[PDB]
Amino acid sequence: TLGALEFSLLYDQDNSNLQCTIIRAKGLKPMDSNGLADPYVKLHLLPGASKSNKLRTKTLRNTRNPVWNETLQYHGITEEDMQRKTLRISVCDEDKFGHNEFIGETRFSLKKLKANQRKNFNICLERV
Repeated sequence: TLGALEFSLLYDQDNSNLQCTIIRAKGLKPMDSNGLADPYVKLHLLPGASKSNKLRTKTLRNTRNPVWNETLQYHGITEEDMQRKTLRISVCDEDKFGHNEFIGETRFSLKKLKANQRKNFNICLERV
């Protein structure tokens, strides 16, 4: 009931570069009545340094069907990272004061990605 998220991953191994295209979400669930339908996506590689392991898309405005159409790139990602790490993808709505309400997430173990082979996803969000 939470929403569907479309995204694409490509590990450009020769350039130590993980490109995460956050495409669109469909049907994100209305939550807080005092919240805003201003969705963004947060990426977190786990486990990880904090800071350096987080990337965020643009925040869009007044939509339950956002199209970010945005590529976030983690540089310096090696085969050791690909073996050890999980990409967590969380969709949040920004509120009136800049804080946020979590809608849902998905995770992908980077082990399962083949170097240089783009993988496309259309998943339903879950709360963990």
